Amino acid sequence: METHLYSDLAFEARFADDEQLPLHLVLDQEVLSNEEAETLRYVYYRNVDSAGRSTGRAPGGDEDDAPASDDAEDAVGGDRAFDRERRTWQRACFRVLPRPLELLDYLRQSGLTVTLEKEQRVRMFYAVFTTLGLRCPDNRLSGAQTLHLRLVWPDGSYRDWEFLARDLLREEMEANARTDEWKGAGVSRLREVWDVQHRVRLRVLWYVNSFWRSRELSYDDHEVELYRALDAYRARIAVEYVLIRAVRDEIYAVLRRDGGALPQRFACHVSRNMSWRVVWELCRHALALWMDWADVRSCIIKALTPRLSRGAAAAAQRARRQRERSAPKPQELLFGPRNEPAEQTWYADVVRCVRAQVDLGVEVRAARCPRTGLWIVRDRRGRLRRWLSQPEVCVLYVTPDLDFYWVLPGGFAVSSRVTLHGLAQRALRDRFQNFEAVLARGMHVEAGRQEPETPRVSGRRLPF
Amino acid sequence: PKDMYLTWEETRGRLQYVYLIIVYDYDGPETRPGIYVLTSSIAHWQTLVDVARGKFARERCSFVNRRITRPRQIPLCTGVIQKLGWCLADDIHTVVRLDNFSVELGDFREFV
Amino acid sequence: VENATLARQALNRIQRSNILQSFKAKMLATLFLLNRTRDRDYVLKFLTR
Amino acid sequence: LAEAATDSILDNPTTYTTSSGAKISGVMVSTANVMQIIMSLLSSHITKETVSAPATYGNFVLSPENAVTAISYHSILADFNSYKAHLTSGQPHLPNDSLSQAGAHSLTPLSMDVIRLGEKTVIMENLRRVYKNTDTKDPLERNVDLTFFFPVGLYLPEDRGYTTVESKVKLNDTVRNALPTTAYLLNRDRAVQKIDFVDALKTLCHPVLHEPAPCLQTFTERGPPPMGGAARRIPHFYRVRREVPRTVNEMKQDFVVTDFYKVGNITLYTELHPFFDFTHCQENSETVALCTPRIVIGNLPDGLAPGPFHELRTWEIMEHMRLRPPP
Amino acid sequence: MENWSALELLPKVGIPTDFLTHVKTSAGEEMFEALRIYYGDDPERYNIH
Amino acid sequence: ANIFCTFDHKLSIADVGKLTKLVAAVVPIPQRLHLIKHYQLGLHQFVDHTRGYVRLRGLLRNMTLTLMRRVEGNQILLHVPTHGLLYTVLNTGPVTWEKGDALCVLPPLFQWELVPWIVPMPLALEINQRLLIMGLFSLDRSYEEVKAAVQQLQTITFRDATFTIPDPVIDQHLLIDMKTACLSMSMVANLASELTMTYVRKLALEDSSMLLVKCQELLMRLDRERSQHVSPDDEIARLSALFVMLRQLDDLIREQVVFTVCDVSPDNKSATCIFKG
Amino acid sequence: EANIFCTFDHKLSIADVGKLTKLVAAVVPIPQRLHLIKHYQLGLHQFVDHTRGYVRLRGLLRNMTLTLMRRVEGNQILLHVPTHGLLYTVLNTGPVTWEKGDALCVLPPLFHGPLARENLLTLGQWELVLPWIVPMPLALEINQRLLIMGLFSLDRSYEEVKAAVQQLQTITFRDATFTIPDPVIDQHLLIDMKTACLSMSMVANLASELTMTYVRKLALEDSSMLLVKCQELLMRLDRPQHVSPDDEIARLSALFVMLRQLDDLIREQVVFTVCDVSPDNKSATCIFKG
Amino acid sequence: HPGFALTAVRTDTFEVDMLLYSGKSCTSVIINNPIVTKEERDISTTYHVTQNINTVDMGLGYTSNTCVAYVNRVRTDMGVRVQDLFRVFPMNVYRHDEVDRWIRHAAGVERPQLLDTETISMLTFGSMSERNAAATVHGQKAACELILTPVTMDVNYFKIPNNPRGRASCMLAVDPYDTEAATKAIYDHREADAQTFAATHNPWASQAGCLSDVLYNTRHRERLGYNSKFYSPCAQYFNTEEIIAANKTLFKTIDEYLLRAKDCIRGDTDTQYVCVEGTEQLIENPCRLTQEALPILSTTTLALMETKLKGGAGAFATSETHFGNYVVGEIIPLQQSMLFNS
Amino acid sequence: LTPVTMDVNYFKIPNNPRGRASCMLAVDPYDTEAATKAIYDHREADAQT
Amino acid sequence: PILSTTTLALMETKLKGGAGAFATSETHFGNYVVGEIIPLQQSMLFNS
Repeated sequence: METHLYSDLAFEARFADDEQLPLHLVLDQEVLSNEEAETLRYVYYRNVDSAGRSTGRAPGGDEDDAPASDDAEDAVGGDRAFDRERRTWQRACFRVLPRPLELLDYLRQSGLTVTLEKEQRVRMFYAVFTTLGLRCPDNRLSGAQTLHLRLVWPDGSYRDWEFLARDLLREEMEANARTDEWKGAGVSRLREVWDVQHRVRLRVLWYVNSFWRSRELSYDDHEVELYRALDAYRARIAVEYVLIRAVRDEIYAVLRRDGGALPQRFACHVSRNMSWRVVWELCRHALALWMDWADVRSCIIKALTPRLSRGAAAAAQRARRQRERSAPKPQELLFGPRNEPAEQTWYADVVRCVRAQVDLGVEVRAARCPRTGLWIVRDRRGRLRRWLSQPEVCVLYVTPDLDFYWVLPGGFAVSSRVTLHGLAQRALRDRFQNFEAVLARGMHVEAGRQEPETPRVSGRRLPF
Repeated sequence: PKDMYLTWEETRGRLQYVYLIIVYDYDGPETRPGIYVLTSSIAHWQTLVDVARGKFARERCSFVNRRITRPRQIPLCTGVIQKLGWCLADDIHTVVRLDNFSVELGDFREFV
Repeated sequence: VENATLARQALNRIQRSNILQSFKAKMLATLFLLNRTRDRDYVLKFLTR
Repeated sequence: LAEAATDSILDNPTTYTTSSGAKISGVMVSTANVMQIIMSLLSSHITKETVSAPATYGNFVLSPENAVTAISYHSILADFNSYKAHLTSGQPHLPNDSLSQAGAHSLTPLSMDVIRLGEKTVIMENLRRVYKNTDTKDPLERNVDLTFFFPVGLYLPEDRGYTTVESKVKLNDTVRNALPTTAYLLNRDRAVQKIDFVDALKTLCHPVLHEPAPCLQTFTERGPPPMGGAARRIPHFYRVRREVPRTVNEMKQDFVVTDFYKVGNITLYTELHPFFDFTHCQENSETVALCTPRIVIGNLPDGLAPGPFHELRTWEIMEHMRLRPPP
Repeated sequence: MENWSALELLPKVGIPTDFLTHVKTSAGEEMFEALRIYYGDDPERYNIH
Repeated sequence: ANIFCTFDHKLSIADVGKLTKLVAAVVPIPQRLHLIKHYQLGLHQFVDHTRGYVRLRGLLRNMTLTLMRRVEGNQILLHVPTHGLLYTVLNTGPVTWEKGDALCVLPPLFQWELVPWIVPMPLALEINQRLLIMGLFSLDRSYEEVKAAVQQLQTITFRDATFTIPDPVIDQHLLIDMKTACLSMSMVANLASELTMTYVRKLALEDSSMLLVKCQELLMRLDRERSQHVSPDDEIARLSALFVMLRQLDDLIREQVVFTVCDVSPDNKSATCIFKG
Repeated sequence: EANIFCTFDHKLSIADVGKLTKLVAAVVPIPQRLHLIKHYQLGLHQFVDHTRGYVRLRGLLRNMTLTLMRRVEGNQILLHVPTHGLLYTVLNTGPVTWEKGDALCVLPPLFHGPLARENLLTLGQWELVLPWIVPMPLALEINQRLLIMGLFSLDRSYEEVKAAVQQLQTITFRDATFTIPDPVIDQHLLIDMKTACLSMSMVANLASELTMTYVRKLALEDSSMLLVKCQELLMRLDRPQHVSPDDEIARLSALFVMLRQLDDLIREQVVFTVCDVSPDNKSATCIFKG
Repeated sequence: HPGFALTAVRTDTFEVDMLLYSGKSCTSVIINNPIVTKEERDISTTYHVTQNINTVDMGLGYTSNTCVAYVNRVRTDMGVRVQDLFRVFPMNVYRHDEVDRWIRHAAGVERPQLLDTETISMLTFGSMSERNAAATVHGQKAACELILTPVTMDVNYFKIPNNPRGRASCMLAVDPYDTEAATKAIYDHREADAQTFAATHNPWASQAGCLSDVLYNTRHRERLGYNSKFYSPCAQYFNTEEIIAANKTLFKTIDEYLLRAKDCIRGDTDTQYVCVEGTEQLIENPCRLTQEALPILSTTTLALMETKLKGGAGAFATSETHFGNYVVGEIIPLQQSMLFNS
Repeated sequence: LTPVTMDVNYFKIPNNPRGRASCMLAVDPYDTEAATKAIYDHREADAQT
Repeated sequence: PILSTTTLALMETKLKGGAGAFATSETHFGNYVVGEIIPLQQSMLFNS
C-alpha cells in the first residue's frame, strides 16, 4: 500500500516526459529467500523494446559495436559505456513487509476495498512491494516489449529476472483527495505471472482508480515482432555460453598447435612408474562433462566481473605503465621515494570424473613459490587445497586478466589466453557488468571505511 | 488526572521532566482537541519533538489531509508543547498528583 | 530488634516478607516456653533477649 | 585466627598496656548478637580488666624546610631534620620513624573486656552503641550471596540402576513414579515446594531459545579443525566402485551413553544446540557451516538420549492415556 | 616512576619484618604496588643527577 | 553588573529634570563595558536615510539591553538586568500593556538625541509582517486597488492605538535591506516550490511513510493548479543558497521574548516585570 | 543537588592532579544529574565510537547535562552543575576564536586536522575527551553543512559525492580549518530529512501568487550582483488580480510557523553567552546554564 | 517429559554478621580539624562541615582478617520462580503474529514492549520493566536455567560443588597473564578438563556457540537486544571475557575479589535488579573467585523428601538414590540448622 | 473443599485454611485495590506457596 | 495443623514412639497422618 499509491502519483507526475505506466507488484518466497528479503537494498528495473536495445541509449545505433577488441587498457570500451549502462536502469520504489500474512486480509486491514471474481486464498511467508513503469514510446504499446528486474543486496550481488510484457498485459487489456478515492475504488483483480524462463512467478495488482485506465493506449502483438524479440533475447542469453564455446575451441587449437607434448606450469610431485595412458583418457571424458554443466556462475565469468568495473580500466593502464619503465637510475634510488604482485585471486573450475560432481566457482589465492617455483594454489586460509594430487580431478584456472590455464592431474598445464572477440559488447555489459554502490541508509559518505551493521528491516524484532 | 497522563517510558528515572502537550485532531470535520500531560526523563526539546513525531503520526497525516481537503481554511497549528518543570521518581502517587513539583514555566513551543 | 526497623522507617516488600518470616518462625518456635524447655541456659538467654 | 595475623611495624610498647605488663596483641569486633554467643560460650576466658589507652591525639607538626620542599617539589619527606643530620653524620639507621614520636605522654584507664588465647590477648568489642537509633546500617552486617544449582528431570541409566534405600520407602510400580519429571526443594521455612517443567514456561518458549544466528555466526568463525533421471540412474550410481565417506550425524551414534562426553569423541565440536544439527559439509569444494534444524526429538543422538529413554518416555505417554495395560 | 636510588641512599629505620608468606613469593605474585627486585649488586644507586 | 555613562558636554538643569523623568527605561548598548561615553547610548549612532527598519531589527539582536537605575547630574547609573529576578520598567511606547503580556523590543519609526519602543509580542509580530507585505507590494504601486490595500495596511486596530506606520518605499525606491529581506522570502518560496518535487523522489527511495504520499499529492495539486536530472554542483548551489538566504531571516521569523509582565501601575505608565532574556 | 562528586579507580600522581587543576572551569557532559558518578561515565569516551556517526554523537551529547570542574581534593573531583542565568567562568580547550557579546553552544569534538588527539588526562583504557565550545555562527554552519551533505548524498554514486564532499567538508572561521569525520546516514538524520521535506513542501503550498513572482519583478526592474546571482540559478530552474490582505496575512503567518519549524532543524538552543574574553583566548566569563 | 533436562541456577543473598580481627597498630589514622563551608538558602543556612581522614596502612601483608560467622536470615525466597525471559529480551517476537499471540496466552507475559533507544537508555540508567508484585511474603526471587542433556551423569557433577558450564573454568588454575592458555582451557575440546577427566559434561553449555553462550554472555547479548537492568545468576559464569581479563597473579585476584568484584543487587524491589553505581550495599560474592556453585537439596519424589525430613541431624548431607529417583544432598548444612537457630 | 487438594504441602505446615495468603502484611499499606487484587483475583498467583 | 490420622494403625504407631513421635508426618498408600508443628500432646499433657 505504501509504495503503490505514491509511485502511482509519481508516475502521473513524470508521465509527460517518459510515458511509463505503473505495474504494482508483490513478491514471495518463490522469488527469493527470507534472508535475501530481509536485507534487500534496492531494486533496479529496465525497459527494453521489441528491437531489444534499451530505453537509455541512442535511438539509431550506438558506440557499443566493434565487438570486443580484446584489449586490457579499454577492456570493454572504457568507462563511457559503463556510464551508459548505469543510465539504462532506473531505481524504482521499494518496501518490505517481512512477516507472514494473507494479502487480501492485509488490504482489508488497510483502507483498500478488495473484490475479485472468485476468492483466491493467497498465503505467503512475507511481502515485498515494488512498482515498475514500462515505457510506451508513443501512446501505443508493443506486446513483445520485455522487462528486467535486478535485486541488489549490500554485498554487491545481483539477480536478474526477465520477462515479456505480453504476459503482463494479456488478459488485462483484452478485458479493458486522491488518496481517499484510491482506497474506495481499490483493486479489481489479482494475477500471477511467470517469467520468460518459468523459473519464478509473481503477482501483480490492478487498481481501477489508476491513471492507466484513462490513457486509452492501443495494444498489438505482431508475430514477427515476437519472432525478433526472442532473437534479441537469444543473444542476451548466449553471451554466457558461447564464451564457454570460445574456451573449448581454444584448447583444441593449442593442443593441435603444440602436438600433444604439453608442459608443466604447476608444482606437483609426480611418479614415473604410474601409467599415463589412463590419465590422458580421463582428460577427454571429463572435458565434455564441464560443457554439460556450464553455467553463468562459473570461474571465467567471475574473471571478467572485476574488469567491467568503474576504476578497472585506468588501473589496468597504471599496471603496464609501472612495468614498462626504465630501471631506477643511480640518482633516483638515493633521493627518490620508496618504490613499490605478491599473490593474486584466481578463480577455478574443478571437475571430477569419479562422481560427476563439478564445482564451478572457487576462490584460489595463488603465488610464485621460491626456487624456480612454477605456481602453487592455496585457499583463502593457506590450506593448499590439494585437489590436483588426485587422479579423479581435472582443473581449469583463470586469472583476473584473460590468461587461462587448463591443468591436468599431476599439475601439467596448458597455457593459453581467453578470446572474446566473437562476442559483441552491449550484451557483454548488461549480463555481468560490475555495478557501483549507491548510497542508502546506514552507508558511510566517504568511499569505504569501517562499515556498520546492516539495516535488516526484519520480522524477528519490531520495526521501530 | 489519570486520563490526561501518558508516557513512553517505565517512569523510573531521576529527573522526570514534565511537558504539557496539546494536539489538534482533524479526523472529524470539526477540530478535535486532545490535551495530554506528558512526563519524560528526556529533557532536550528537539529529540522530544522527534519522539512526538514518531508517536503521533496519525495527527500529522490528519493535519495535512485537512490542508489538502480544505484549502480555503487556514490550519491553526498541529501540536504545541510547553514545559512546566520536573519531578522525581518517588514524587508520583497514584489521580496521580505530584508532591514536590518545582515549576519552570517556559513558552509555547509548537511543532507540525 | 533483630533487624533495625524502628518507627521512622519505610518498608520495601522484601523487608516486610523477612519480617513475616521471622513472625511465623518465632510464633511457632517459642510460643509456650517453659512447658517445653527446662534447661537454665536457654531460659537465661531468653531473659537477656 | 589470632595466630595467622602478622604483627605490625610501629613499635609501640607503652600504649595499650594492661596491668602487670600483659600487652594487647589485637582487637576483635563484631555485632552484639555474635558477642552474646561468644561471651556466653566462653565463660572461662573473659575478664573485665582495664587498659591504659592514650588520652590525646598524636599531634604531628610540619617542619619549615618540609614546607619549602613541599612548595618546590610537590613532596614531603617526614622528619627532614633527622634525615639531614643522620645522612651527613654517617650513621645509616635512624632511631625512630616520624609516627612513633607522636601519640604518647597521656595515659587514661578504661574498662573494656579482654580475652586470652595462648599468650595472645585480644580486646573484645561489641559495636552496638554507635548504631542504635541510627539511620545507617552496620558495615559488619555484610551481605553475601551464594549460588545454588540443581538438576530437574534427569535420567539415570538402567544397566547401572539400583536402590540404596529399600527398607525406607516403597513406591507403587506406576510409570509416573519410576521416571522423574519434577523436583522438590525447600523454602525459607521448611515447606516442600515443587518445580516442574510447566513453571519454566516463562523461559522455555522464548524466541531466543530457538534462534541460532549468533550460534552459527560464531561457529563459522572457528571454521573446520535432477530427480527426473534418478529413477534410471540409480544403478548408474553403483557402477563406480568407490565408497561414500561416513557423515557426521552417523558418527554421533557409535558412542555409548557414558563415554560420549569423553575427549576420545571427535564430533563434540559439532554438538552445539539441542534444537539444531550444526555440521560442516562440502559446497563448492569448501567446508561450510550448514546450520540445519532437528524437527523431531528422535533426531537427538544416542549418547544424549538413549533408546531405553525413549522406551520409558512412551511408557509414560501410554500411562497418561490410561492404557498401561495394553490390549 | 619511583625514585629507587633514594630508597637505598637515605638513612633507613630498622624493623623486624614478619611477612605472612615467603618474601620472593609475594614479590613474584606482585602483592605490593611497586617493586624493584633485582639480583647481585647494582650500580644503579650511584649516578646522582 | 553596573554600567556608567557620562557626558563630556554640559547638561542643563531643565534637561536634568527631563532625564530623571526617564528614570527606568531601556537603553540599548553596543558592548557591556564598565565605563562608556554617551555617543554609544541609545540608537542615534545608527540613524540615517538608508537603513530604515530591517537593519535596525537585525542590529538590536546582537546588542545588549540595560535599564536606567538612577540619574546623577553628570553620570547615569545603568543597571544590566539578569535572568529570573523581576524589575520595574516604564512604558515609553504608545501601546499600553495588560497583565501577562510577553514584551518585545523594537526600534521606533513613527547634535545628538536619545531615542526604543516596548511593544507586546503579538502587536510586534503583526506589524512586522505588515511592514513585510507592505514592502512586497512596494514595486507596483501605480495601481489603485493595491493602493487601497496599502491604505488599509497602514492603520492597525488595538486598544487606544490608531497608528500610521510609515511608507517603506520612498521616491519609488525601497531601501536595500528590506529589498534583500523580501528577495530572500521570494527566493526561499521559489526554491522550495521547485526543489520539493525532486527531493520527495530523492528521499522516498528509502522507507516511505504516508506523509510522503500526501506530500506528493499536495505537490501535484500545486503543480497542476500552477501550470530533474540536474548537474551536481548546480544542485549543491541551489540547496546551499536556499539555506544561507534562509539563515538571514531568523531575525524576522522568531520573536525574542524579553519581559514577562506582572501587575501594572495605574494609568499604565510603569509596570513590574520579570526579565526573561 | 548541584554539587556532584566523581571518584576515580586509578591512583593520583602529581601530574594527573596537575592536569586536573589545569581544567578548572572546564566543561564536561554528565548524564542523568547523578549525585555520585564514576569516572567511566565522565567526559565523553563512554559514548565515543569512530565509524558510528557524527550525528548520533551530536544528538546524545546535547541530552547529557553540563557542568563545570573545580575544587579537586584527592580521589574525587567536584562538579558544580550551573543554574540558569548565573555568571560563570568557562575555560575552553577547542581552539576556536572567541569574541565578546557572542553566543556559544556545544558540538562533539570534530578532529582538528593534524589529529592532535590531545587526551590531556592519561590513563590505560580511558581518556577524558572534552566537548568543544563553539560560537553560534560556526556551529550553525556545521549543522547546515551536515544537513546539506546528508541531503545531497542520497541516490548518488561515490565519485560525484566525493568530489563535492572534499570541498564541502572543509570550513574556515577566523583563520582555521575543520573537517567532519563520521558524517554517515543515520536514522535520526533520515527522520530530520523527512521533517525538512514535509516542512519545506508545506512552505511550497503556503506561498501567495505575488511572493512567488516578486523576484521576477525585481529582475525586470533592477540588475544588481545578488540579483544576478539569485536569478542565474532561478533561470536554471525555469498586474495582480485579487488582493485580500488578511489572506496574505494568514498565508504569511502559516509560512512563518513553517520557516520556524524548518530553521529549528539546524539551529540549536544557545547554551552560553560570553561577557568578556581574555586576549589569550583560554578563558572567558559566560552567563547561562549548561 | 520432553527430550532434555534443564538444570537451574539461582543466587540467594544472605545477611551475615562477620567478626573482624586485626593486630595492634595495624593502621595509623591521620585526621584533621573539621572544615566549615557555608551554603545559603532562603530561610535556612546549610553548613557543610568536612573532616578529612587519611588511613595509612602499616604492615607488610594482610595484618587483618575476618571470617563469615553468623547468619540470621535470608533475603531471597529460595524458591523456584523462574526468570522472566520475556523481559530480558523484550524485542524478540515470533515471526508469525498469531502463533506469537498464542504463545503469550499460553505463557504469563501479556504483550511485547519496545526497547528504549540510545539517548533514553543513557538518560534513564535501566528499564525495570517487570512490575513489583502485590503480596510479597517470602522476599525477592531469581531462577535462570541451562538446557542440558538428560544423560548428564549427576553422581560426579551434581552431588559435589561444580561449575554449571561443564568445564571447570576457575581462573587461578591457568598460568597468570596468559591469554591463549585460558581460552584453550575453557573453550577447546581436544584436551582434558579440570575437576573432571572427561572433555565436557554439558555439550550444549560448554563451548562457544551454544545456547548458553548466546543466552547469558553479555557480548552476544549485546550483539542482539537485551535489558541491562535485570540481574542473571549466569552472568558470573558465562561472561567469558571478564574472566579472561581476571587472569592475574593470585594476590592481585584477591585484591580484585575484595575490592572490585563486589557484585550488587537492589534490595528494595520485589525482583533482582542491578544497581546504578551501587554505593548503598556491596554484596560480597565469593563464588566469582572460584567459578563454581553449591549443590542444594533437590528431591525427585515426595517420599524421599519425607524420609529426609523424618531423620535427625546430618541427614541432609547424605545422598540417597532410588531406581530412577534420587536425592542430591547439600554439601554444607544450611537447611538443617540455619532456620533452627533462626 | 475438594477431595483432590494438595495434601502433602498444604496441610502439614501452618497455612490459611481458605487457601490464599490473606496476611494483610505483605501487601502495601493503605492500598485497598492492591489488597483485593492480592486476596481475590485468581489471575494473580498466591504469594504463600 | 493437629495430629489426625485416618486409620487406627498409624495412630497406634505414634502412641508407641519414643520421643516427639507426634511431630513426624508419615504416609501410607491412601491413608495418611497430618503432622504436628508444635508438641502440644507431649508438653501440656506430659507435665500433667
